[PDB]
Amino acid sequence: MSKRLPPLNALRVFDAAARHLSFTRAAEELFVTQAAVSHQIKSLEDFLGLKLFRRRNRSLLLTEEGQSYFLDIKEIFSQLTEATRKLQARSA
DNA sequence: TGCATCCGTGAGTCGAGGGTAATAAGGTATTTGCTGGTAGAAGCTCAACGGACAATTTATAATGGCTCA
Repeated sequence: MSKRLPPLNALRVFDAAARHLSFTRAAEELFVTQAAVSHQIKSLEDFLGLKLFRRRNRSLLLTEEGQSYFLDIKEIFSQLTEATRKLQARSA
């Protein structure tokens, strides 16, 4: 069974969506456009089947459907960036 | 002109078992000839690496809606 992992892009914008509280401001930190955020939520939804946020006026709140899947994203990028540091540091 | 004398001929499809034997010497030395064995060519063959192209992703461009005070 081929292990269909989540896309390499939807995960990082998902962490900055909660911190920045705004989707437009979530794109300036990742030097991308705001339209790229909505492109990747659907592809990752194929595995989840749960909606990631609940709409609020001029605000972004947390829903339990996507909340379970927040807790298994923020540690992936932490260690891989650490991983980049280790080879780079030992190379020097 | 008569005499032995020699030389081919004398059917054919079919079946079954189907092949045997009187006998003969030992040396020497030299020479030839093959046969596996073991090393060289040589001849692949699987396993890693370098250099163009296209199905698939992504992000970039708008576009048109869903929301409170």
